[PDB]
Amino acid sequence: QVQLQQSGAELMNPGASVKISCKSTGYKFSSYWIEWVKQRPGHGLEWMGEILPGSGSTNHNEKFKGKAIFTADASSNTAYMELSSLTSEDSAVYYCARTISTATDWFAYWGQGTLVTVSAASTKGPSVFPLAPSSGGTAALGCLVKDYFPEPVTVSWNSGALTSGVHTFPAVLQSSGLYSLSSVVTVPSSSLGTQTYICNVNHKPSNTKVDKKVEP
Amino acid sequence: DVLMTQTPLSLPVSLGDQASISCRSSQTIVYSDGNTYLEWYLQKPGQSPKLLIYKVSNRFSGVPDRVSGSGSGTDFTLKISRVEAEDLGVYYCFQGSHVPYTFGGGTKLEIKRTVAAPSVFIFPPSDEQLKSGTASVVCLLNNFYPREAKVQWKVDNALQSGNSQESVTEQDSKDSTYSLSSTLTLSKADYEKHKVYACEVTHQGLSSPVTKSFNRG
Amino acid sequence: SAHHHHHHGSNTNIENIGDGAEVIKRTEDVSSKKWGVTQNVQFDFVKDKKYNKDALIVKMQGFINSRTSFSDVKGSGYELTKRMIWPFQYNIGLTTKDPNVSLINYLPKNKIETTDVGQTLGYNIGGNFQSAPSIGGNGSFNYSKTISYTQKSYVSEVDKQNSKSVKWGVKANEFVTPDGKKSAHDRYLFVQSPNGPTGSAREYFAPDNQLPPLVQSGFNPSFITTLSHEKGSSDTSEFELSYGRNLDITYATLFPRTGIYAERKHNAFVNRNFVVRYKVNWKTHEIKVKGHN
Amino acid sequence: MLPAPKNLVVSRVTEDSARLSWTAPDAAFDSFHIEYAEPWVWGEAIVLTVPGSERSYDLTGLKPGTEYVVFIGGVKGGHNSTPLSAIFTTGGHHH
Repeated sequence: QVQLQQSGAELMNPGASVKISCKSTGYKFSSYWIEWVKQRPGHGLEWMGEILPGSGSTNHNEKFKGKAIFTADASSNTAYMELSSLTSEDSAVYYCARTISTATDWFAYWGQGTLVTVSAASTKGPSVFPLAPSSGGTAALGCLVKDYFPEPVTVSWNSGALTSGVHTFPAVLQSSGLYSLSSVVTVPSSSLGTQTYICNVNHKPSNTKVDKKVEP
Repeated sequence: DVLMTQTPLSLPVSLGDQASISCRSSQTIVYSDGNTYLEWYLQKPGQSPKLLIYKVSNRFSGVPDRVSGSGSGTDFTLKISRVEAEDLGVYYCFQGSHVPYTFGGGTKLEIKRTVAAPSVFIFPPSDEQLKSGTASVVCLLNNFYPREAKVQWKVDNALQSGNSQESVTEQDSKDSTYSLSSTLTLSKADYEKHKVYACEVTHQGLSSPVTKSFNRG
Repeated sequence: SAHHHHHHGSNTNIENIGDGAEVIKRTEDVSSKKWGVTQNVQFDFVKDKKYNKDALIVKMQGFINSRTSFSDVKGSGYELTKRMIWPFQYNIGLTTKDPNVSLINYLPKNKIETTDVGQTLGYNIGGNFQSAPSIGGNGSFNYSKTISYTQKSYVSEVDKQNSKSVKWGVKANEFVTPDGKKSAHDRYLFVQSPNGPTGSAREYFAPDNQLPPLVQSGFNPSFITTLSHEKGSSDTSEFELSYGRNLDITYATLFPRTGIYAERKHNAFVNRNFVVRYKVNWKTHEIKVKGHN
Repeated sequence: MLPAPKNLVVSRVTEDSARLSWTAPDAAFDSFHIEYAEPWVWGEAIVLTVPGSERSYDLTGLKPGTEYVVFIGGVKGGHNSTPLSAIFTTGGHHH
């Protein structure tokens, strides 16, 4: 029910194309522009273009004039963007944003973001291995998500019941072309023999849902 | 298609100080209707950009009082009264009065915490991982400041290089501390060939490089 | 690529009428308690690559209060003289002073004297405007706009028109009285015996059910006129829209046992207009109000 | 009805004052009835009676920047003429 709800993750081979969605609730588009923003992992925020849906009249930046196609469907409540000749440059996260001016107050909505990965070698499920704790007044424990492709993976502990002290590290790209990350959590040492800790790994591209128990 | 030059690129600021970000346009941002459509966005790590101030000065719904934006013509400034650990991230200035729209170069805001010492741990590879044929040793550096810290692997007093990848989390929004995770990846055969596995951490917050190790078995 | 102008968060509504042509629809609402006038004007722009001239379709509607009043004539001796003031003619006009702008059509084009009025303006790609005196026909044009207003007992006719201005007038015509028809110039129009020497000023004149809507309530205008602009040249131009009325007086002096005398003061209050000055931005396709009286 | 005067002119309009003036025969009217109000707000009008020998009157105490209507009818022994009309607006900014 979120205003601008974008598509899920995506993996497309180079040279091809991909079209991602931006399912938009909110009273009436076909009167309000909806724009698209691209963010390289190198902290760069770049404005792509927009489209007035009810008219189809597009309005884009010259950088993406040959790389992005904007459409929108008034029958449902969705706007689309298509990317031609996918290279490694276009691997980024793409947000759609709507904004409403009115007279009293002012609205600005954004989407969660869609990850686009441009590669060749094939979705692979992750492998989860526990890291048993050893220490001091505090004991450390975590899970190891090794060998998976592509990004991302969502990791929660105790189905979200444990949040304080958790640190999920960003994935690093190994030499084999597969990602690998670690997620640890600092808990008191006296809670090792009484409380159970389980990490919830979820890789939506491969439909993998692993629940591993961490124990000394 | 105007240029937006942000300044500075990196702006450190302690817990309680005042931070100001300047952003200058290559053309007067004033639209024909009379309003200057300048905006400031905050993107905390792992989240979508969030709007702070629209039309140079007007604050957005839910924006704290510490925030205030000013400027005129082409030069503009965003100021934060009492910077807090929850305000860190990247700040972008955006112009919405002339198509095509453009963003700023981004401004990274980091905190200046009272220097801390890294809490070092080490985890042997799980036996389930050994059944696949690969052994992985993890060295954890939890909660430390600043971000600079060197980690070196030693297998039987033999320096390792080209077989370890480290990952660092973003600066936490409470204690303003980072976390490091070094992952040493060997094979099953090479792991059984040795006994001493150590990871040495050299940080300015430690009197001497502290070493945490374990023996296989 | 970047050629559809606006500001961040604008509410830009466009109708794509096919090919490389579209219609940008804008509206403005101005009221005035001094003059009793509301201008509900629609500004439909015509973007067309096959057309070498900018086009703006102005549909002027709203409401103009009749300003009708029944009063006593204060003073000694005038205790039996009552005064009615009613609108004789409504005024709608659109004038401009930009040399690069010229009017290309206007509806109604010719004087029409029926109770109801319904006419249509159509547009085909290429700068082709033609107007049909009905709202009949089905999909001959890419975009069509109609006018609709009732003018019971009145007559709509053009008073002034040229390349920079157009002015209408809804003058009074013929009324239905209980004793036949009466013309708009009959000095004894709307007057009647008040049934004694104590009745109200209101009783010296016809009831509300014998008065047409344009005399009791007012007039709901509905006029269209299109202006063309040479591409390039001027970026901005101004024009003024006048909504008004002309008021007549009808005194009814009562004499006992004899009769009721009447006389009309025609065109006592003229040009009772509410003028609003608008400005067009042919680059951003936007309207803004500069001022009013 | 008896015949009425003519040439009703409004002169010397200030922010709060104005002068009326009219033409009537040398000895045709006993008194004049001046009636004036804010446009189409009856019940806010007031009537003034000047001797039928005067040909002008100065209105005083007017709201600045406001439009006003005028009605003047000559009288000569009960039977009276027909009011002459005038409209003017005082100076200033109405608010």
